[PDB]
Amino acid sequence: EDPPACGSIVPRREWRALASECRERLTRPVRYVVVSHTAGSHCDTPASCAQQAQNVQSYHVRNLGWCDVGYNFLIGEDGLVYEGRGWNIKGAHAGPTWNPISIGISFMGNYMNRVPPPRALRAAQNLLACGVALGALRSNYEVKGHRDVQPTLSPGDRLYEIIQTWSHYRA
Amino acid sequence: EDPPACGSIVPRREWRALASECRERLTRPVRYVVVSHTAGSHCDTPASCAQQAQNVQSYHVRNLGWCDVGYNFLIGEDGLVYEGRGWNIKGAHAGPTWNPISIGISFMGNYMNRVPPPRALRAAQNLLACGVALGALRSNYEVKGHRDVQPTLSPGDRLYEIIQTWSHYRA
Amino acid sequence: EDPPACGSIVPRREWRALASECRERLTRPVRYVVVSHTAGSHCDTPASCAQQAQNVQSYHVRNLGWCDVGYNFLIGEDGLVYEGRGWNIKGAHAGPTWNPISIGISFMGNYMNRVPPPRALRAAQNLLACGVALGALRSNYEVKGHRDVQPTLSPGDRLYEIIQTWSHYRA
Amino acid sequence: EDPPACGSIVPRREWRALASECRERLTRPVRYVVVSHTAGSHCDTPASCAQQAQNVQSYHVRNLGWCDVGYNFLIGEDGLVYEGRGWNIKGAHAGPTWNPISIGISFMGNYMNRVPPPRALRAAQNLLACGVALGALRSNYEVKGHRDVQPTLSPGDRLYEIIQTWSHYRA
Ligand SMILES: CCCCCCCCCCCCCCCCCC(=O)O
Repeated sequence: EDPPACGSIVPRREWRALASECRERLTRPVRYVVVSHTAGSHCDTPASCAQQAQNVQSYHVRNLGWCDVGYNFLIGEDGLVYEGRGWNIKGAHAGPTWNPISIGISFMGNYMNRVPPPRALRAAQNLLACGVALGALRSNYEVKGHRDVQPTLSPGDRLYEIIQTWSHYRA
Repeated sequence: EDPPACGSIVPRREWRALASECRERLTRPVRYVVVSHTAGSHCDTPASCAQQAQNVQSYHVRNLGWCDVGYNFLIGEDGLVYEGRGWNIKGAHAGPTWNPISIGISFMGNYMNRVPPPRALRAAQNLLACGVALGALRSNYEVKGHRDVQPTLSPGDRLYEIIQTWSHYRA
Repeated sequence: EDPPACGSIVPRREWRALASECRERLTRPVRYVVVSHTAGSHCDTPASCAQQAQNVQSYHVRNLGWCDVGYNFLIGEDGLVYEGRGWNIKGAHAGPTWNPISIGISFMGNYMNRVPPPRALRAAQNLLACGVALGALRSNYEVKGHRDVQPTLSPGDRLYEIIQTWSHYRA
Repeated sequence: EDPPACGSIVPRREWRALASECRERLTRPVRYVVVSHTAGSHCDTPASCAQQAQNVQSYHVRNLGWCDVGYNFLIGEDGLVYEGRGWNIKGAHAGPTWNPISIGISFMGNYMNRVPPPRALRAAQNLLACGVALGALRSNYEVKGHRDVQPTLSPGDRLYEIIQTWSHYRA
């Protein structure tokens, strides 16, 4: 409840995910959200994004031998969320301490030198309130930048700068 | 016991490192070597590299609350090697899979667009040879890029292209 | 040209096993390994363990109606691995979710209040390393207690405790 | 991912070996393997074959004044490999020509009028492949029977005929 919805996420089958092999569960309501980037190419259409989400997965599963793409959800510059490991499965995105207690969402692109467009930002915002509404995320969830829990440049200077201002951001 | 056997590393205390509190050990002889870059700025004097080593440790220890700098050794463009957690102590540089069974060496800089100078490449090779000589690494140890084991651009394209040519490189 | 190498196993006919009727194949390479005990009488002679294997197979096939012994491999305290369904055929040891995606090995005996002697531990670990060598296991494979994937005391408190220390264990 | 040793060798300490005193290093990769019998009592349980290694070692050490058991490894009718001098400590099993250029393995019992069990033979073949894998034995290695290289009836007639069928055997 409320039955109304969450909605507007591209399902795995629809971007043609390879089947996941992951079996580890997050405990809902999940306290933490970690915001990463692909550091990769971005994509501004559902056709390229679905392909991009695909490439990201191919890296993690094929090259790295992982169970599935590492993130719970991915965000496109086309303004749409891509189902990754989803609300219920532990991602592989922020280390053995943050993985079991957070949702990892990754913007598809390199935001060291670019700001992700407004619609990508809206998509992430709506995805998170989506999560609250479902009970997947605590009403007072905390948003962390990837670099805050792991040594890395992601989510990129520009993007890290933007999230730092979000309501649910925590030092 | 007679002096003839490798060495010349800038010791922790010399670069002024904070006391490590990491207790977790590796098992010699170690099979795997993971090459990373700091992804931040670079330095080309013992002056600046000692300082920079300090910065990287500060971030991992002060910001991330880690027991020590995540790397086992750092490589400066001054051509010197900076003692991180060293041969014996499990670091935090490539995930719960690679960390207990590798030695993480990080070049201080960003090699997406730039190559480390010869003296930096020699410092790192020579270090490895020294690790073999000591029985800290296997005689047939394997080198991998960060990006071969974790999803990241590290250790930067240019540097990645070089480690790939190494005698001990195995993707 | 044979398949190399790897490890030593007591064949089906050597422990006088009934012919298997199982046909459903596992998809190589397998990501998971599940460790159980049989909660059966234990054994410490080659002869006494071949006998126990027959008893366990006998229970599975005659009373449970399975196509063969449920386990892929069994372990005796005699230090020997007994071949069950083997690397290629799906076992019945861990519920319909895990059976299609795992290798189940089972230590013959009850491990609530006993330890398996070091030789059984060695065989089990070598069996696994050799599953990897063959490409029947993945290199980044993961071992799980039976109790981690089903509500059961299996593989016994003592032995569960033991297998938590393994390189490859993921809860 | 993962330690430690192939061929599931019973370590010297587990059979209660008196401490070794040998020091002559063997020059791996070793070209020859030499197969013998002990001409001693045989044994069929890991307990009786511990005792028997012990009995052989004691003869060599206490009686013959040797630094350690003559054999690099011993093979039991229990089906296990008993560590003697190992891969790098040059053995005393085949005399001044063969000791420095072969690895010597001995089956525990007399094999003039009987054969060792299939598991005993499996364990040796395993052991050998575990040797090549370690770069202890060279890939293209030759196997000789004790008699091919020394005036003795060892390894026993029945055991001799079997090893002549080994892919790697050379008269
Ligand atoms: C292929 C997976 C490697 C796992 C090695 C564990 C089992 C021991 C070896 C059996 C197959 C690979 C041989 C190399 C093992 C060397 C380990 C060591 O020296 O400590």
